Amino acid sequence: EPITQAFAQQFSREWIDAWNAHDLDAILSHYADGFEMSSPMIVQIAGEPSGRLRGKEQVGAYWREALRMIPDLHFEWIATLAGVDSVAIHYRGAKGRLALEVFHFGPDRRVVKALAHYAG
Amino acid sequence: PITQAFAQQFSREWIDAWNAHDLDAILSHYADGFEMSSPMIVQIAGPSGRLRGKEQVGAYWREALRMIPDLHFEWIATLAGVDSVAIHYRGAKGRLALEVFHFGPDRRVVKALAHYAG
Repeated sequence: EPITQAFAQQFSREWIDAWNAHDLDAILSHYADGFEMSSPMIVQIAGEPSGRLRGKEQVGAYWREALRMIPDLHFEWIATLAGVDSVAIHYRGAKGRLALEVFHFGPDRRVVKALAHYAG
Repeated sequence: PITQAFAQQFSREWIDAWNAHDLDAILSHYADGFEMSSPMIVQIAGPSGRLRGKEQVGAYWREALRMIPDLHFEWIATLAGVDSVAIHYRGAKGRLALEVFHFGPDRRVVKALAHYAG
């Protein structure tokens, strides 16, 4: 059974809402221990040429600071598309960038790997 | 990392190749031995949803073009990640789609993952 649309939509609505609520515990609840995070923002900010960070402590530290610095952070959900073991959430970012985040899920239905993409 | 200039040009190329119904051109963007996943493959081929290589994957896309001879992809957006590009488009029958492309050292696709709206 590939990722169901039931799941993809409900995941998307909770993930968007968790970010919009600036509720880091809620956000992190969707992720597996040791999840991998890839983002152009990691290259730039974290100073990691690979653009990768791993785990809730390490990735959470950045997100915690994002919420602190961007106190009225808000994402607009545009679309969700389902793949085999992944969901892609297309949304408009906190500063108007267009975003497309791919989430790969593990056995427990939590995100084991996420990759961010942007334009604009 | 991938640049925005690269991503947008790649996307123009990929959408155009599909809209020209040009299997050779489509495949020219991919590395030999590339991997591709799609929830369509799960259904047809039967869990990973994966095919590999230009022989195997080309067969499938050859069949797609034969089944939908007036296939047209309406481009919606292209986004850049660290080693990947995401192309969002309206595909066959107006279904929204997304293809994620991971690139190798010669700027060709080594891994691609299809996603569809429902």
